[PDB]
Amino acid sequence: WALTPTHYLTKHDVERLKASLDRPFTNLESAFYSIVGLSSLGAQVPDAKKACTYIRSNLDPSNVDSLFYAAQASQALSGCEISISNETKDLLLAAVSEDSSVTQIYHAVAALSGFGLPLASQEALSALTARLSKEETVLATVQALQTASHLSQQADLRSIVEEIEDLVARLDELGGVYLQFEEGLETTALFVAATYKLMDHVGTEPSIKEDQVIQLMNAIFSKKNFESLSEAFSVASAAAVLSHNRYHVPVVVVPEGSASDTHEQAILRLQVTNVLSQPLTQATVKLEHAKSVASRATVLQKTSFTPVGDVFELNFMNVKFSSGYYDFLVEVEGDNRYIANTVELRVKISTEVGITNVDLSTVDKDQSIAPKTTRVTYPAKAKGTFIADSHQNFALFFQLVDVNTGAELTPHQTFVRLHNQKTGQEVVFVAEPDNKNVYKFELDTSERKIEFDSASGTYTLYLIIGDATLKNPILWNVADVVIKFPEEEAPSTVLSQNLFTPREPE
Amino acid sequence: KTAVIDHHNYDISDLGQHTLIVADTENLLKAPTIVGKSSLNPILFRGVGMVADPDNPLVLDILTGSSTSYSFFPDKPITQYPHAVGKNTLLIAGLQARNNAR
Amino acid sequence: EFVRIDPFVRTFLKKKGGKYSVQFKLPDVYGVFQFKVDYNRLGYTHLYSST
Repeated sequence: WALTPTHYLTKHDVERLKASLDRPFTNLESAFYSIVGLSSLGAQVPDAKKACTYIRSNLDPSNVDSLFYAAQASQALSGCEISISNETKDLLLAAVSEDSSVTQIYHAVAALSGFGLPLASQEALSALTARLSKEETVLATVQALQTASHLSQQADLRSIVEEIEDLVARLDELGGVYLQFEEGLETTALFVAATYKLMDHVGTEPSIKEDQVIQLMNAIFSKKNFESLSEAFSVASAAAVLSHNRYHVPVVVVPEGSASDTHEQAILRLQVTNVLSQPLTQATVKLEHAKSVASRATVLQKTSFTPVGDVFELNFMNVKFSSGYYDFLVEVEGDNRYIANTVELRVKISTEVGITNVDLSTVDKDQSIAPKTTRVTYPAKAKGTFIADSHQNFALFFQLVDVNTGAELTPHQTFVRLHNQKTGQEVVFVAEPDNKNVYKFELDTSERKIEFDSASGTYTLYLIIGDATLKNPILWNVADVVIKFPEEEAPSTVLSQNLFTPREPE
Repeated sequence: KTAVIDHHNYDISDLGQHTLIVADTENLLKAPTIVGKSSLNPILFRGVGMVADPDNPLVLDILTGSSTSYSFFPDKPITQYPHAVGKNTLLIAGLQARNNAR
Repeated sequence: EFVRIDPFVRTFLKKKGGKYSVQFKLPDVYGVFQFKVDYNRLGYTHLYSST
């Protein structure tokens, strides 16, 4: 089976991430992280003019880090022009060198692209590739990918893109469901953001397999707490690129509320959203087929969902689902960008059980007397005492049917509990059907003694009936029975176990 | 794959399988050194039932399942007799070794 | 308890003077007896002492 998305940003998670981004600033790095995370999510800064003044005031024109963070933050702020000197231009062009790390190249290139300064993109790539021939680490490779998402397409980015098929093999796979780097959450999120930003700016579809991207996003969202501002920035950028891009939009499909009791409604509703929980309002959805788990035969097919506001909704009141589990195949259609657009979901139809025609009876174990029977019916408790001893045996026969349809039922739980009214000891037996689906129970005191421990007395008799599909589980006090085993000679030796108990002159 | 099942005290928050059980504090052992001297609201359990071997006297039956609960394969019909049924189902059990290991 | 093989005497130790103590007359029977204390209660540590 193809993998469905197991983790994403819910409507709540997107808002908690927005809260985890709207934090006070403490350095240009923090303003960069917050502003660019919000803007990646599409959220705004209320005080953008003040944030711009903050970037202006904190901008050191002599420090590469300050220049990078200010450039990208002011590009993220509207109308936020900032004075830049020719010495800053020379500094940024000098930082792009073989005498610098790939990280320093990244800062210098993103500063130039933020301010809007010319760059010898092919020569910048020559330095990038030369340094990246030593700095073959994952982080430097990701920063080279982001550099190539700033370098002109006229640069020979082929040798940078070829690192993607290396990194994808340098991912560690947590078993069928997740893919991540060992460098963890932030590196995975920034790698996904860099890969998509790069491929969208170069204008080629990413080479990563869609199911591998599904495992990568499952790994990114496998943790829902993002501690530093940089973790929130990275995760927000990854959610942003996976929200809206030219190539791959992950189709979240989930049931609205618990799909467990729909027999109260006989309506199915599907949420169909991206990983920001935005509904794909331009999608279309259909039930391709529904099968019964009890037979694996189909029941319904080729039937379309309708968009009804946010959800896609399908009426099926007209098809008479019996009690059971049913699997619906559903597909999401429309924009060819959709991935994982087909989902198999497990719906459950519930019912209520009618117990009827229960006959409670006793028989003289030699059959010299005809059977005595008392008719009973839930909830009516049986009247008078019934005796099961070395002469008379005792039995129950009862029938369970669906109250609505009258079909046979075979509930998962159907236990008979005899509760000793004095000692409070219980004995529990399981009743089983015959081929006619009539349940029968008999008590033969000469046999069950090993169950009762031969404890004679009055027992309250209960029926316990219930199932995962049953809306209405029964615990009925049906009768009271006195069970008199032939007398044990010495109970006390077995009862010994209760060891937490509280001369003179003449 | 087995679970504790309870069709009468499953929590409203259950996923639809009747296996998240609200264990009543009436079942909680009468031993405040173990369970704490203050009163407790109902407690949520979701896991595998276990049976204390009657052969071992030292076993501490700390939290029994409900009289209605039992342990079985939830999907598969009850051909065999359950491993645990009724108040015999233990959700939490303790041991006090003779060296007083716990 | 005061034990030879089976217990000959069993009595509650009174809480007195910061200690647990009892005064009693030894049985009519000579032998190698043992004093025992066996405070086994649920959840408390099993205390065993013998002299």
